[PDB]
Amino acid sequence: KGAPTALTDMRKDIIKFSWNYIKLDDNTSKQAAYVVTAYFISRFLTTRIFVALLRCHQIDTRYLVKQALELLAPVLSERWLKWPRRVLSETQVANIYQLIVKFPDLFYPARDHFIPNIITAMGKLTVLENQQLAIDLAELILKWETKLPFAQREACVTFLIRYICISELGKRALNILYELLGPVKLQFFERFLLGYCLNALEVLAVALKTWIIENVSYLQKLLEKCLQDIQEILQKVLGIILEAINKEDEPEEVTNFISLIVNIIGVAAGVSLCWTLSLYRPNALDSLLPSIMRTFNKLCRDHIAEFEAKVTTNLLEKILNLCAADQRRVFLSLLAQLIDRS
Amino acid sequence: VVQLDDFATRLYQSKHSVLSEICDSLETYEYFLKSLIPLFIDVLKEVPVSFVANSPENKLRNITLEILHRIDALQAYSNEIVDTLMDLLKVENELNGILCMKAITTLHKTQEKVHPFIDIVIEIYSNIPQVVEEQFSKQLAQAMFSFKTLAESPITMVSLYSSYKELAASSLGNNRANYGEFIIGQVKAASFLAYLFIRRQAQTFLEPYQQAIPDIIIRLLQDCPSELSAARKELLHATRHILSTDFRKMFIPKIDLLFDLRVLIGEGFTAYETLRPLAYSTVADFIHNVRDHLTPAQLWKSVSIYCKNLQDDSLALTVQIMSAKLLLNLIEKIMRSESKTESRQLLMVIIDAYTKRFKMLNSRYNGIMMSLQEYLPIQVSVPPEIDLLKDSRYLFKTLMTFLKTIMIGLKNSNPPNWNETARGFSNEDINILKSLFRECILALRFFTKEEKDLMEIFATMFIHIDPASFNEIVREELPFMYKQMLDFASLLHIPQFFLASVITSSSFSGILITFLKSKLVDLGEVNIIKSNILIR
Repeated sequence: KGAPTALTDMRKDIIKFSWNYIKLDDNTSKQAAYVVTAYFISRFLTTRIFVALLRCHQIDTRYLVKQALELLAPVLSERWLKWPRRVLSETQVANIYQLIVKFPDLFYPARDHFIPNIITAMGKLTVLENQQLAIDLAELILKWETKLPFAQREACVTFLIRYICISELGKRALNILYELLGPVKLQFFERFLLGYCLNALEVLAVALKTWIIENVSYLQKLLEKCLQDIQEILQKVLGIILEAINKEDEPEEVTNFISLIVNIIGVAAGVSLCWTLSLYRPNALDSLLPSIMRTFNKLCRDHIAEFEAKVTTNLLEKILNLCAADQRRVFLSLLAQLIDRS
Repeated sequence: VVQLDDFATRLYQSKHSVLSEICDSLETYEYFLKSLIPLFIDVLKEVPVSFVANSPENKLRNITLEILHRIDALQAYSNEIVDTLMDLLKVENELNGILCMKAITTLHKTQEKVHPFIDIVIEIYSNIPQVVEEQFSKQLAQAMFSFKTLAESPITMVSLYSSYKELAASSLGNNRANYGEFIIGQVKAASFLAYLFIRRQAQTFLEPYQQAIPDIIIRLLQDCPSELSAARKELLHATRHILSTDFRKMFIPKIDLLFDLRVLIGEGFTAYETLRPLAYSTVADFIHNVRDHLTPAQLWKSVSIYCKNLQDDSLALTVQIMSAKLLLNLIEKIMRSESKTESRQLLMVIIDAYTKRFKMLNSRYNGIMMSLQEYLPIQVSVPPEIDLLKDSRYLFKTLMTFLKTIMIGLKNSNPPNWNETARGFSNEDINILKSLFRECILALRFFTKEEKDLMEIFATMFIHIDPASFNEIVREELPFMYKQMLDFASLLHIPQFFLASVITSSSFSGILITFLKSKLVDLGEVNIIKSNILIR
């Protein structure tokens, strides 16, 4: 690694030292001659090394074998991949193969038909610390989609959505799932806790990247069975609901049902729902009349002192004061009481 | 379906035509399964024996394993699996019996054939003694796991102890590659002894007619060849489970005599790496759990080898704190022995062994403010990702907790108000107290109630120790403590507690006021932080 210009006659019998130490008997100093021969091949007959590096090994040389392949692969294409394909006919011995079709994939997109079968084996491996390797294999399926570019690709996204439904890294996988959908799902949302809200979060993400109006009528039945994390999911749901309202009578019923949910809150999630409702809809003053009575009891509890809820209620009172401009006398009196408070 | 249309047309050449079509159909229902089961009976009829060939008989096992890899369905399969496992079973036949036992494990996962397979395993274990005399066995390893799995899956009440008598009558006695292949059969016996280990300590008892049960283990840690590292890992986990139940632990103070449980069992460098934090933890809790039958030759051999892991910065971190906690809970046998001064000369080795761990903690502090081994090319394991600042605070917090309980046990080990506060210290023994005061002061540089809690633990260790020999420790380390007290004002709490309403107030205040009269001339000339500390 440091002195390739030392000599060349000593380079002739490196193999007389290194390949002699292949025939040892342990499992660590046998492997350590596979790595020191991978630095020498990667400078300037090389078939027998990398056909045995990916062979059936125990879980002892996990970090040991992987460093011997990553330093070998950029000279391998210089000197084809049937031997990686031949070991797929014979699990735990796949992850050594998977990590070399993970990093240097500039040439890997040649026969990707086995990569689709490996993507089918990726979901079989998804069913643990290898889940991070499976998410890396899930990112490899997005990478192979970025390397190759069928109907199995939509089926692979269905297993990836089920992998997200089985659950950080999944948020990055859901962002990768959003990019893959842009490049049965409503029935999967109807079939499915917090991951089902995340499945509802990905359903609105797939809806973004008319027909959305009739789907909102089905989603109104979905939102009726649903209405913190539920408030965060409804915040993404109201952004999908108001996007179709930005461009009929079904939208008035969904606004009235959420106003009934705002009446059911009168707890803080309805104020969070009303802030999202007033974010892109002009007329909400009818629900704001009982909400001002609820915010007056909320300001009385806030003045007696849930700091995030009181700040949101103050933001709700900030939104209600812009909308009110006939309880302006009682609202200004509580505002002066809040101004006189600590 | 389409798999039957491609296979009936394809019904060395046609075996490759059938196996590639079956592997593609497996990559792609019950009618094709029963049709392939009829084709499997014709495939297993021709050449059922092997004689390890490079011919289509191995490819016949490849298509048979392809039928095993895909999935009277179970009745005709188990009859065919028992028929293939009937011929060429108790000899070196092939690896097809491993695929047959795996198919039998898949069939049993979903009853009379299991009793016949256990009878076939018992006779093969009986014929294993004649095969061992022939070389004076890989199917025995596969039959050991499959039988246990089937028993766990269904019922095992009376036939389990019936095969255990065959397992009690198993192998117990004993070219270089053929001897290693015979040792590979002996390596199969260690995996077979894991089935003897799992039955003997899981839930209930068994046929207890066995007294050489430790003799079949302490022998097998010695003659196990160190090539296969995982063979010794499960053999260490065999003894890790047996030494957890109480009725089997009492058998060990026999002819082992706690003497063959040292580290001449971790032979190879491939086992020297990671099998040592396992080979140390099984003997640390076992020594703590017994605490009896210990001649003081053993008590010295256990207190020596388990502080040469504490001062070893090549093992780990969490196995250094495990090796410290052992010497803490071992004090109840060392202190409660006779007062021959062996209760004191053993406790000062441990206080030395904690002194030489606080010393290595202080070498790496300026390095935080040979530590570069990550630039080495051939990395031999997963590199550690833990930081240095949090765990060094965690090690010092734990080792100061263990240290106070040992120094309370120093209060009772006094030589002939004796044995209460006064004790005789030799000059070879007061020199290791001066390096405990010096390193505990210096290891508070890793800094506030958290560090002020350790200053209570540090000072209270030094209150109850012989105030004729406390006027000597604090006198030599007062010019050293004043130097650390300039850059750290938190260390001012230490002399504040040493005179706070205790038995040292009448002597420490006279030592301190002799010190500050010397620095009285050097008060008008120093800068602020030295003059602030001096009037404090």
